[PDB]
Amino acid sequence: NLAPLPPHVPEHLVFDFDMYNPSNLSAGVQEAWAVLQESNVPDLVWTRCNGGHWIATRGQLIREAYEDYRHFSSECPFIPREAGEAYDFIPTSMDPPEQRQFRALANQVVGMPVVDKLENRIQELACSLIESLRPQGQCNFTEDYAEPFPIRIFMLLAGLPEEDIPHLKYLTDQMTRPDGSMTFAEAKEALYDYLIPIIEQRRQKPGTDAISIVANGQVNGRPITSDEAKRMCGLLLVTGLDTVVNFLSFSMEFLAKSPEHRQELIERPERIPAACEELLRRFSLVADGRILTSDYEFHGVQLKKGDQILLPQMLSGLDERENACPMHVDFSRQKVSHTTFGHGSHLCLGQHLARREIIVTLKEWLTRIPDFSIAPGAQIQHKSGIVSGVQALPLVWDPATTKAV
Ligand code: HEM
Ligand SMILES: CC1(C)[C@@H]2CC[C@@]1(C)C(=O)C2
Ligand SMILES: [K+]
Repeated sequence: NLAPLPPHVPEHLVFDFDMYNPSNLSAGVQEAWAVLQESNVPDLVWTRCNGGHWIATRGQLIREAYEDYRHFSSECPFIPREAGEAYDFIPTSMDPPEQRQFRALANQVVGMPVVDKLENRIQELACSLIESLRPQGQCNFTEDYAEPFPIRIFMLLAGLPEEDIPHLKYLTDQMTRPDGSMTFAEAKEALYDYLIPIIEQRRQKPGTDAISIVANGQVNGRPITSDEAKRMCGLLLVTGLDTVVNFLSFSMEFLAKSPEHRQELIERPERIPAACEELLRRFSLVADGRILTSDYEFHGVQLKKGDQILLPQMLSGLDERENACPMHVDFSRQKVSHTTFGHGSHLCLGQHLARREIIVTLKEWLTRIPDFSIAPGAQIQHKSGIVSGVQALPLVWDPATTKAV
């Protein structure tokens, strides 16, 4: 329902948007959120949904807030408030200066140097997965590629058994798009229940995997603690199992519906990197936020200490103030403005791995299956939350138009 309106919030700024079930979801999740950018909606609004919280609707305010960590703290980054309070992953739940020291360590397992260590396996997996599907002329993209590709790469990197994916994927989804069976706190507890023993084992008998590296790592010259390691590894699981997985489906859904855009990349493959960037803007999918550390007047609005504010990374690039004709996909768009990977000191550290997985997927897919479409009569459904996604994506194609490599 709707939580009572705090006395410091003026009635004209109330817009009851539900980030976990937006009213215009049928038109597409990005379109659902874009309602916040209509001519009749203020730059900053208050929603009584999910306990009550502010929402910045424009790239300008979103960027500004992510830059000002003194006023907008990451200590409580998720909505509902109970989820934000329970959230303690590292380095995301910390503000500078303390946060910085952990970014260096994290970068050792998800940064550019880790992309080169797995460059070959990434290539091989994408090709093998796609070739296996090619002759079928059909597939359920979400489960047949979107999930297995990024997830298997992560599990390999982290040295975890593939048979554990179903369980880990369930827990992760409860922290971003809960089905109601588990509170964030419960999902977090379960994730740690899984990680604690593995961290202890890899600290006594270190390995070359991501978990061993973090567990036996150093932060600004001193040994990382078991607790810190646990909180960092938790974030790695979540980013490994619920980020690229969702973005790939949005991208393929669009490509299946746009023969002209597929054609463009087939005739001009060198434009794939640029197309990846434009797709990251058009189909941005993350939305978390911060908590006010004190009373603060922001753009004429009085924010009270403790107030939660959602700063949708998704909205910056969809904002027409940032990009003309924002809902249109233009691979030749001049300045692709967006905050899909975040903004401020918490800028995504795994963006190099993400882009590689995306670019490799587009290249190797169009190479083998250049002509495909959404299954006849199929109605694609999306889902909204901290990270948005696609429920299912049935694709079809004529095997005769495919090429085996
Ligand atoms: C398209 C895929 C991805 C998107 C859209 C994405 C987006 C983001 C965003 C929005 C943030 C900042 C959140 C905040 O400020 O509270 C972030 C942080 C982070 N991401 Fe990504 N991410 C993606 C993939 C990944 C992957 C694959 C990894 C790991 C290999 C990863 C690792 C991280 C880490 C470690 C942080 C936390 C950095 C910090 O808090 O200092 N991300 N990501
Ligand atoms: C908001 C995010 C996308 C960012 C990385 C995974 C995520 C869900 C977090 O908890 C941090
Ligand atoms: K917290």
